[PDB]
Amino acid sequence: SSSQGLLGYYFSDLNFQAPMVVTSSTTGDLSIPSSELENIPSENQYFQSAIWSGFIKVKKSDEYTFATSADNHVTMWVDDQEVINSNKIRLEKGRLYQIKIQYQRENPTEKGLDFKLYWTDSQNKKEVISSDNLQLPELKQKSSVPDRDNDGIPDSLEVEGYTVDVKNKRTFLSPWISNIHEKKGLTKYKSSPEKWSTASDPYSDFEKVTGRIDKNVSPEARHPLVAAYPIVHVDMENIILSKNETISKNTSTSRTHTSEVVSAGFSNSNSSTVAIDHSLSLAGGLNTADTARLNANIRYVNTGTAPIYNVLPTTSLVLGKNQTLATIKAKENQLSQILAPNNYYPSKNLAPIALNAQDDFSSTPITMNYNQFLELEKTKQLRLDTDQVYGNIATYNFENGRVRVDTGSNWSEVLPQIQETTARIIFNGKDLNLVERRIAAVNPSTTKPDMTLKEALKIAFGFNEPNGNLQYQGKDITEFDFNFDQQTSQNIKNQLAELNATNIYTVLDKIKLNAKMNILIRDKRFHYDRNNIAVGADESVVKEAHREVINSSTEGLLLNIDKDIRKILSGYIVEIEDTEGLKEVINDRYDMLNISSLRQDGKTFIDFKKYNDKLPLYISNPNYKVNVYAVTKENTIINPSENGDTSTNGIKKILIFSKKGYEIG
Ligand SMILES: [Ca+2]
Ligand SMILES: [Ca+2]
Repeated sequence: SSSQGLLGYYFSDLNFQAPMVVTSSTTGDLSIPSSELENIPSENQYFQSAIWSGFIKVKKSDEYTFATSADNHVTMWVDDQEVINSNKIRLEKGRLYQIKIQYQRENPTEKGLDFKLYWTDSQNKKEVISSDNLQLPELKQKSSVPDRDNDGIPDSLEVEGYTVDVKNKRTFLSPWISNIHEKKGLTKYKSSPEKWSTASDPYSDFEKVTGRIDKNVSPEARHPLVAAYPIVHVDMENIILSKNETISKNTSTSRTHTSEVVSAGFSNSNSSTVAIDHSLSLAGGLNTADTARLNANIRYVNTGTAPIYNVLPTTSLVLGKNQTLATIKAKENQLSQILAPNNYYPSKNLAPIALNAQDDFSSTPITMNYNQFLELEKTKQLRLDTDQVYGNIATYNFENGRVRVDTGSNWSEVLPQIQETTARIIFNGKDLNLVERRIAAVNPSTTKPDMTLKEALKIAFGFNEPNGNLQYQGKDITEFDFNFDQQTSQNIKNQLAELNATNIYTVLDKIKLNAKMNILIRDKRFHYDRNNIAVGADESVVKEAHREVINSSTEGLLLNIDKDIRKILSGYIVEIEDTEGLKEVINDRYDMLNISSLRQDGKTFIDFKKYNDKLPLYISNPNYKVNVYAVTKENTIINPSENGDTSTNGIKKILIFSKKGYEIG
């Protein structure tokens, strides 16, 4: 508990107008050595005034006399009862007494401040007040030292710009100073002087930048304009079907975002889609009055910016458009760990959660009638709808200076405000998964910081401009498309008009965000479905992606393929073409295309043996060709056609390799 003591404001001017340093002292020693004033301009290092605030707490009732290093330039009050300008004052045990210390000094010939706070009890024991008796003011939001929102940062600094510099034992909040601060690698902040939390979340602007916050809040959300909140969906890893009173397959799940009509949506609901493996795992009985049972392994996923402690959200497992087959619930207050941002529950190094645990004989079975099982087979897809019922928030406590789960703070009270006051940006550049972030933005309809689209991209997703050109990890911003909801689209379209700009990438630094916008940014190389899941890529892109052939034989192809490309590929078709042009498909079945696998070295191996009776391809003549085709997710057939055809005939495939027997060797 290091944020113990009084909160001090140090001004360079004589009448509390130019805040230079805002920081806390641990004990009665309120001194700031010039040694730690490096980032402050030489002249402003001469503090002409200062104000301290907090509370005093005594373990045993008694009468005290307060004094300071310079009683002549000070005015202190205890409970608004003026003590210095100095008589004894009684303080009962178990009571917090508010302190306010004022200090003015016109003639600083010295830099920094040497100023201590003392007190003497009834016996004549005089000593600098200990950390044990001091505590910061309750800088929490108010019911319905210029600090309109009570977060602790002066209104002027929030509006003008400020930064924080961690000294050896303290963190100094200071106004932004370009020449000094920029080249020191410090971040310039600007927050609303009217909002305790500028992004409307449970942590204040001061708590965020000063580090008086949950260790699990994402680094980017420690910025007062970036919202810190959980975002959870369920990830099904595998499933097993059985006849009620066996089909065991791997599943791929993707968090989703539904577009309307082409145009991103307004939904702030969680949901994921599961695709069950359609390929043979082994090889290969139900009637109209049987029932099948479903079990599966799952993990909760937090892709947001704040953790969860005592309530996992509820989820509906859905078949088709709206046939709920189960309601998945976790036990409130019985979590075995927290669900951290950019993390899982349970953690990936631990076993996943079974819907019906081997343990639990009393778990509700997930049942399907005969028609349902047919529907599931027909689609081989499931949906997981999850509510936004998170629990209590681990908040910072000024009394003890520790972060703890607060039973009085609840996410449900927070989410609506965050959603109404910020701009949403969903970006998939990291690994093609949809990642959502919310940035504080003004309701067009004079307090909040203006926010440009470029800056949002920088503080929320970590984009940068090494030469003034915005990029996300070496990838130019033009490699990503911008999609908006209808309203936002017209808004942006209008902004362009006033700028006489016809292109967005050209004026990103000048497009301003407003609260309630919905912006979707996706990698341009891929095909997306209505859920915004990457389901394909142009033939040209795919062909190009298979150019790096490290090896080829009658046994298989070894290649280097982009991780994002491999994600949109469902399978490969192997074929031998004779000198006549006639073909022979080796793995001639819609469920036998699962011949690719990633190696430890990250190289892809396409296995010719798998579906060739574990024997290497037999190329009767070296003038014969081996063609290998790639099938993408969106073109994947998962059942026999409607007659009964199970061949690869009719499958939209992309030629990605073709060489003669002698070229392959
Ligand atoms: Ca403030
Ligand atoms: Ca504020």
